[PDB]
Amino acid sequence: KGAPTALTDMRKDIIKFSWNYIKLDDNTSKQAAYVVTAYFISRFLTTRIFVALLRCHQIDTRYLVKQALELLAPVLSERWLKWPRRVLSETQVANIYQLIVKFPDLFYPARDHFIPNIITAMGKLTVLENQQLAIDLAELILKWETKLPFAQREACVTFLIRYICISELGKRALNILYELLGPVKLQFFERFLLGYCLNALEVLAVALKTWIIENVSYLQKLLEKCLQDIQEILQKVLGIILEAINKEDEPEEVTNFISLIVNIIGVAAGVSLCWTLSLYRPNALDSLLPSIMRTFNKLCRDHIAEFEAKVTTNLLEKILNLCAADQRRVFLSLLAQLIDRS
Amino acid sequence: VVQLDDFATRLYQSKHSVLSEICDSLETYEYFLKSLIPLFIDVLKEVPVSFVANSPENKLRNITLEILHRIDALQAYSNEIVDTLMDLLKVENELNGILCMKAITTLHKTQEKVHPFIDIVIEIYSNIPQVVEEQFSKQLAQAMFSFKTLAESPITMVSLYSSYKELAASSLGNNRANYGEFIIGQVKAASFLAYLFIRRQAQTFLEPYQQAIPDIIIRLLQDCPSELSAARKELLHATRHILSTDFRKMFIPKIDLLFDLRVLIGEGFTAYETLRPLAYSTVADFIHNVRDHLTPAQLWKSVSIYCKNLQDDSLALTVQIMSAKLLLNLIEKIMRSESKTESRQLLMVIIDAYTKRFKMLNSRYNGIMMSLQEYLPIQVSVPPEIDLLKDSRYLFKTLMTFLKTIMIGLKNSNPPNWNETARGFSNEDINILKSLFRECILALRFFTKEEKDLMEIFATMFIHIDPASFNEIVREELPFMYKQMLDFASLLHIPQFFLASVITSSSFSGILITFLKSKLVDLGEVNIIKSNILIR
Repeated sequence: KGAPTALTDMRKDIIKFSWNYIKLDDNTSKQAAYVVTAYFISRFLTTRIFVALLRCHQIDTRYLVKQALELLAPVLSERWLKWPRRVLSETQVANIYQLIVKFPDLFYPARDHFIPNIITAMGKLTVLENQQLAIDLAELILKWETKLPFAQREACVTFLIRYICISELGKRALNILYELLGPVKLQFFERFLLGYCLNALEVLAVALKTWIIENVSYLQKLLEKCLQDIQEILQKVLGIILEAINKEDEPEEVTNFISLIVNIIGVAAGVSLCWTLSLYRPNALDSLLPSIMRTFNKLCRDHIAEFEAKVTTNLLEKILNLCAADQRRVFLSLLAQLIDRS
Repeated sequence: VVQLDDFATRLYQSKHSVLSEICDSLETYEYFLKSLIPLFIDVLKEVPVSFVANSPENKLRNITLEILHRIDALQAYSNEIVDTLMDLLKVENELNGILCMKAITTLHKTQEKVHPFIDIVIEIYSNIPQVVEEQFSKQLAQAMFSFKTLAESPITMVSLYSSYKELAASSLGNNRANYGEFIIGQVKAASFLAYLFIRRQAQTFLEPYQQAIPDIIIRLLQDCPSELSAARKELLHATRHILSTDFRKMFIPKIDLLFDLRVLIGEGFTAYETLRPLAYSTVADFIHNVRDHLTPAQLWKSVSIYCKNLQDDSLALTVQIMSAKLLLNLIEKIMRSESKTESRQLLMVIIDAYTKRFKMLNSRYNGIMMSLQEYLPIQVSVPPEIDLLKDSRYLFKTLMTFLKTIMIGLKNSNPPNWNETARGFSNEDINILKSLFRECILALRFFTKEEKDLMEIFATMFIHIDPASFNEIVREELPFMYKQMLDFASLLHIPQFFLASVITSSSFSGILITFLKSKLVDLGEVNIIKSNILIR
């Protein structure tokens, strides 16, 4: 690694030292001659090394074998991949193969038909610390989609959505799932806790990247069975609901049902729902009349002192004061009481 | 379906035509399964024996394993699996019996054939003694796991102890590659002894007619060849489970005599790496759990080898704190022995062994403010990702907790108000107290109630120790403590507690006021932080 210009006659019998130490008997100093021969091949007959590096090994040389392949692969294409394909006919011995079709994939997109079968084996491996390797294999399926570019690709996204439904890294996988959908799902949302809200979060993400109006009528039945994390999911749901309202009578019923949910809150999630409702809809003053009575009891509890809820209620009172401009006398009196408070 | 249309047309050449079509159909229902089961009976009829060939008989096992890899369905399969496992079973036949036992494990996962397979395993274990005399066995390893799995899956009440008598009558006695292949059969016996280990300590008892049960283990840690590292890992986990139940632990103070449980069992460098934090933890809790039958030759051999892991910065971190906690809970046998001064000369080795761990903690502090081994090319394991600042605070917090309980046990080990506060210290023994005061002061540089809690633990260790020999420790380390007290004002709490309403107030205040009269001339000339500390 440091002195390739030392000599060349000593380079002739490196193999007389290194390949002699292949025939040892342990499992660590046998492997350590596979790595020191991978630095020498990667400078300037090389078939027998990398056909045995990916062979059936125990879980002892996990970090040991992987460093011997990553330093070998950029000279391998210089000197084809049937031997990686031949070991797929014979699990735990796949992850050594998977990590070399993970990093240097500039040439890997040649026969990707086995990569689709490996993507089918990726979901079989998804069913643990290898889940991070499976998410890396899930990112490899997005990478192979970025390397190759069928109907199995939509089926692979269905297993990836089920992998997200089985659950950080999944948020990055859901962002990768959003990019893959842009490049049965409503029935999967109807079939499915917090991951089902995340499945509802990905359903609105797939809806973004008319027909959305009739789907909102089905989603109104979905939102009726649903209405913190539920408030965060409804915040993404109201952004999908108001996007179709930005461009009929079904939208008035969904606004009235959420106003009934705002009446059911009168707890803080309805104020969070009303802030999202007033974010892109002009007329909400009818629900704001009982909400001002609820915010007056909320300001009385806030003045007696849930700091995030009181700040949101103050933001709700900030939104209600812009909308009110006939309880302006009682609202200004509580505002002066809040101004006189600590 | 389409798999039957491609296979009936394809019904060395046609075996490759059938196996590639079956592997593609497996990559792609019950009618094709029963049709392939009829084709499997014709495939297993021709050449059922092997004689390890490079011919289509191995490819016949490849298509048979392809039928095993895909999935009277179970009745005709188990009859065919028992028929293939009937011929060429108790000899070196092939690896097809491993695929047959795996198919039998898949069939049993979903009853009379299991009793016949256990009878076939018992006779093969009986014929294993004649095969061992022939070389004076890989199917025995596969039959050991499959039988246990089937028993766990269904019922095992009376036939389990019936095969255990065959397992009690198993192998117990004993070219270089053929001897290693015979040792590979002996390596199969260690995996077979894991089935003897799992039955003997899981839930209930068994046929207890066995007294050489430790003799079949302490022998097998010695003659196990160190090539296969995982063979010794499960053999260490065999003894890790047996030494957890109480009725089997009492058998060990026999002819082992706690003497063959040292580290001449971790032979190879491939086992020297990671099998040592396992080979140390099984003997640390076992020594703590017994605490009896210990001649003081053993008590010295256990207190020596388990502080040469504490001062070893090549093992780990969490196995250094495990090796410290052992010497803490071992004090109840060392202190409660006779007062021959062996209760004191053993406790000062441990206080030395904690002194030489606080010393290595202080070498790496300026390095935080040979530590570069990550630039080495051939990395031999997963590199550690833990930081240095949090765990060094965690090690010092734990080792100061263990240290106070040992120094309370120093209060009772006094030589002939004796044995209460006064004790005789030799000059070879007061020199290791001066390096405990010096390193505990210096290891508070890793800094506030958290560090002020350790200053209570540090000072209270030094209150109850012989105030004729406390006027000597604090006198030599007062010019050293004043130097650390300039850059750290938190260390001012230490002399504040040493005179706070205790038995040292009448002597420490006279030592301190002799010190500050010397620095009285050097008060008008120093800068602020030295003059602030001096009037404090």
